Amino acid sequence: EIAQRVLEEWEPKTKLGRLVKEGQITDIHEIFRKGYQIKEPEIVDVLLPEVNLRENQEVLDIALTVRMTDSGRRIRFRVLAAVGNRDGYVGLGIGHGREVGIAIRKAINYAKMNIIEIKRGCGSWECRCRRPHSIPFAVEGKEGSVRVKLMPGPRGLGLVIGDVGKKILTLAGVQDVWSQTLGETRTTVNFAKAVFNALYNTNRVAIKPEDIERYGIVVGRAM
RNA sequence: AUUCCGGUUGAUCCUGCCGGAGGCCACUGCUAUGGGGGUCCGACUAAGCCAUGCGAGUCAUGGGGCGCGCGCGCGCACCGG
Ligand SMILES: [Zn+2]
Repeated sequence: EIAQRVLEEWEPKTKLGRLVKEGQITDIHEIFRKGYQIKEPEIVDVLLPEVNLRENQEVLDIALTVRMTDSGRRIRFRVLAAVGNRDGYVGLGIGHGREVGIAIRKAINYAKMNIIEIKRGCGSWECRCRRPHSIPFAVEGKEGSVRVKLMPGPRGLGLVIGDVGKKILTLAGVQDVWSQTLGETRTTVNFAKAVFNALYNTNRVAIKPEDIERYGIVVGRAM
């Protein structure tokens, strides 16, 4: 139903969209580690239909801003939103507008266009299971003055981190994690971006084939 | 739970302090059915002052006497340990 609807009620404008429509690309993982550019949210609407449910479209922050003139004040609205599948895919976006609906739509579209793969595992001294319920090793991220460090934890220990990190990690599919932070966390944008970059940095660590089995590393979706 | 949130601008990012949110101890406001267990109750200021009653005796198998009942048995003080 939705598959054919979204696939035949849309005409692409890029070669990636053309490939995805004609059917040379079928799985979400074939678009990432080649240096492609993504300019169409329909690509992700097709290769990942889970990012269209309202259960997976958390809005993270709304802010009001001002521009002064010789007449008066012109108001603007900034919206920070996140989208994701709960099995290894997450994206973050910002949108500016004069009304909240415009802002939210633009933010969700930018979030769709900015999506990343992450790795998952156990990693902890205290669980040593091979189930991908957490991250496999400790990682660091930064944006602005905010410095985030994520550490793996055991099962049943749920997301010891602020609310924005809770939401982003829940949408990425992580269930248990410890955290340490520095800087001004009361900036939602930079806190969220630092968590996002910490998650992205799971792919910048060099591993050996043994570690994969030792930690139950999963790239993207599982089973 | 190896956690955060509010506050300096016409709007923003920092630094930096104040506050909120948790636990334990003492005093106190309002209110109060039951049982069990425990190493709780004039310590913080005056180690300031005290009426009254009690908190250290015991030995007759160490000694002499005195009283009470049929040499013997009970009771009292003293010497002595
Ligand atoms: Zn585990």
